[PDB]
Amino acid sequence: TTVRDACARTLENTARTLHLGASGTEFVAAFRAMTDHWGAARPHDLPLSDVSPDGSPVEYAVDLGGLAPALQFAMEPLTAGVPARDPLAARAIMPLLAGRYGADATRWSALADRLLPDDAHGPHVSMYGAEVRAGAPIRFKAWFYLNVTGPDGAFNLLYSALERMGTTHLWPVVQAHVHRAGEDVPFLLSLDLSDDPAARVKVYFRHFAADVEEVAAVLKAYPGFEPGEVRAFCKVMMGGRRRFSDQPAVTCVSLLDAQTFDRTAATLYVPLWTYAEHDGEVRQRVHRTLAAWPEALYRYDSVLAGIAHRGLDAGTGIHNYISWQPGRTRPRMKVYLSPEMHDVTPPPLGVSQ
Ligand SMILES: N[C@@H](Cc1c[nH]c2ccccc12)C(=O)O
Repeated sequence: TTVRDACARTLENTARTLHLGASGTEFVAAFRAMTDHWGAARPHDLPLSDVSPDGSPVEYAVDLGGLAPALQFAMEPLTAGVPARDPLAARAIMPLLAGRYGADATRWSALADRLLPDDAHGPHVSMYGAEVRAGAPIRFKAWFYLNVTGPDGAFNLLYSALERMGTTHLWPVVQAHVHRAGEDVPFLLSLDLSDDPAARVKVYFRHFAADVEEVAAVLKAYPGFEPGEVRAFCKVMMGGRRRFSDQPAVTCVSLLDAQTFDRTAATLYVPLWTYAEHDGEVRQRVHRTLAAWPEALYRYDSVLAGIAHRGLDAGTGIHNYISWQPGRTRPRMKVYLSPEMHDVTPPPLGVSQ
């Protein structure tokens, strides 16, 4: 079975489980269009991907709280038998989306010569993805790697991206997000490939060797990130650990000209495959953190069952991340899951890194 056919089946089943209706059908078609370029590749025919830590080139993400269900995937453009840092596939997928779906390429085009270079220093140069909510149009996204000119270039490359978008006046937002210089580091730049006012430019940061208190101190700048609640969530999802000792915590911030009190300015991502014995333990932690919301846990259990393909206690690697954002009355959480086309229990930073 090709990678594209196997993941399309899982994605369609997940959409059906979520009752996405016709929106789900269109979403599967978009996934197939974006992964056509993988060709006839089976899993071993593609280079190891950064998308999931086991090297799988797809990640599924499910909103757990939303009244209307909302499904997302991320993937890596890859050429069968070519190293992942080769930029051909990433350069081809933007015009594909622009032409087939009207996706906005104007920010992408302002950046692509710098962020998708011929000879990238890092092993990966892009991810792309899509998100759909029932009854609403699909929204596409691109992620660029801020290490493509070398790890020590991440801030300079980000700043140069703001130069090209005319948004250097937003640098103070980046600067303020860094609390521990050298350990709070930007590593991805994401573009919503839409031309409307809701479209966001987001910077993702790693927080290396961070205590839960330091992660909460980063996030308290943003509306609704009460530090006590952030610390408690991290601790539950870490099984009581207080420090991100190997795999870094991740945050992202939207770069905006003003505060936004819909509480969409920032997100917390807790990595799940290095701080537990196996995915059964992770599932128990999810049941603990979402105890107050049985509808969310029923949705989570159902989606996990459609994506896992072995006993949860065999190792880690099915759960990649859980994300957390404050809401009006309750937190907004999503789970990020791997199809595990390769080996159980990936190492910190993933097999490709
Ligand atoms: N797997 C990569 C990229 C990635 C995929 N999904 C993510 C969600 C959040 C942060 C990063 C990612 C990483 O952990 O860095």
